[PDB]
Amino acid sequence: SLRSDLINALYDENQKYDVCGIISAEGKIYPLGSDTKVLSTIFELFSRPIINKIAEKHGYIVEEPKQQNHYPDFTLYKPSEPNKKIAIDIKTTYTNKENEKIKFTLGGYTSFIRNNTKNIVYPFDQYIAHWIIGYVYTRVKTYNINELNEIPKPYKGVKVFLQDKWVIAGDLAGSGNTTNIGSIHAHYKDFVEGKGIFDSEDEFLDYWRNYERTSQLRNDKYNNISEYRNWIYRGRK
Amino acid sequence: SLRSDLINALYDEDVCGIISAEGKIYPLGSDTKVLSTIFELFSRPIINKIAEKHGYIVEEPKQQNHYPDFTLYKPSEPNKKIAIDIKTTYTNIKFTLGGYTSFIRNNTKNIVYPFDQYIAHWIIGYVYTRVSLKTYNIELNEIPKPYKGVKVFLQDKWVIAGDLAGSGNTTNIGSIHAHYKDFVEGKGIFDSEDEFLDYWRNYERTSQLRNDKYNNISEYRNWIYRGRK
DNA sequence: AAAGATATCTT
DNA sequence: AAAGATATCTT
Ligand SMILES: [Ca+2]
Ligand SMILES: [Ca+2]
Repeated sequence: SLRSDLINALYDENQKYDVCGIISAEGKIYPLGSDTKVLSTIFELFSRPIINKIAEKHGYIVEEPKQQNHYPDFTLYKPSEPNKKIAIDIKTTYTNKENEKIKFTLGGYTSFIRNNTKNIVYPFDQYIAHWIIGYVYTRVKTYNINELNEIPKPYKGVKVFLQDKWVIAGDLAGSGNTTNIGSIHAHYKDFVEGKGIFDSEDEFLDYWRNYERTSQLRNDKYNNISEYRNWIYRGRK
Repeated sequence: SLRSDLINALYDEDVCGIISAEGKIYPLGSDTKVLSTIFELFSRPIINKIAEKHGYIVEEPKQQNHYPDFTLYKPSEPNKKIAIDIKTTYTNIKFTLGGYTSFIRNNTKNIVYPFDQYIAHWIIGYVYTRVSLKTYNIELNEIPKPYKGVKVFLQDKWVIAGDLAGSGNTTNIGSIHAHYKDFVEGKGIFDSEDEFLDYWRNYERTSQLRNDKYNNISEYRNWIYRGRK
């Protein structure tokens, strides 16, 4: 499948290469800082050619957002079937020590999942899968080409997984003012395996479509999956 | 001085990719998210070089949502610290200049050292003009750059601050909306840093609230006449 | 505009 | 946890 091939190619590339700096055309190399804003940019850039290669191998077109502030990082589709599009989005978080619990912010809950054309490259309904490539890294002068192995890398270990967004979605927000879905707070294994909390993608969608932006508003409705299932039991009242 | 040396070093000092230790190069994306990361990484060695030359220790933040990107100080003068923060935008200008509800209202909020320890707050602002999914080999000249040209300036934060917010839910100060030249020259709107700070320390978050207080510099000045009521 | 998206972190 | 910072762009 595209999905096993992509997984395999990402896992592989991640093991065979370590990014250590940005290079100028004149050949000066600048090292990397160890902030997730640097590492998410790097990981996104490192992934693009792999997605592209595996996509070509299966006849999919890859499109990236033309405008900024649009989901997804990559839309793949076969020209023959334009309405069965796949959304791939890259997410990153850090760990201080391998094997700690991690969590991701999984995108806004008030944009495309509530309004089919808000902040998304194609209408939401044209997508049949939303995959998350998640990167987890353990956080840890200019140089010349002759020094590539000498530059200190700003991370100790990097792990990557591909999983469906609904599968790893949690029931608490990942951010307040920017209203993001929070993922499960779990070990890396759990993301790989897909040990989430929702039973279907329909349940995930109904929960985040009806989630209220503040706890004073949520106090009356639901604040987690068990209160949501009770709320549903009783007739959404 | 440190400031003229840094400005000279920045003007004096073109990135086309990230490189792996194995020598494969991955090209650069087009979003400002990519380029803000690149211009910060580009400036760190410059800043550190100049700083060293003038006897200043440079410190980056440990926590990821703290200001500033670089704190510079002589260990002999620790309440004469300098804040340098890198800001980026594109042209096919205005900058967002940081929150107005964190350290300017609360001395230790989201800042590496207490706000009172800093004697200057410089902005290095990069402006790039907007214009591959293959990897390259150490082919550098064949790699497409995602930008057509880049300009940089160093200026004091108060001189280029505007009077309209630069963002809504993340409550940022907006700069003057001006030509590159005006930022270089420092053709701002506030009379002093004292006025810049009092305007932003009392700026209300929404238009509702603002409509009974002030929305721009003329209205703030009239609010001062009124007795800050 | 002014308001709210894009992504992730900190307490 | 919930809420609000970090940076910048879009409508
Ligand atoms: Ca994305
Ligand atoms: Ca900064």
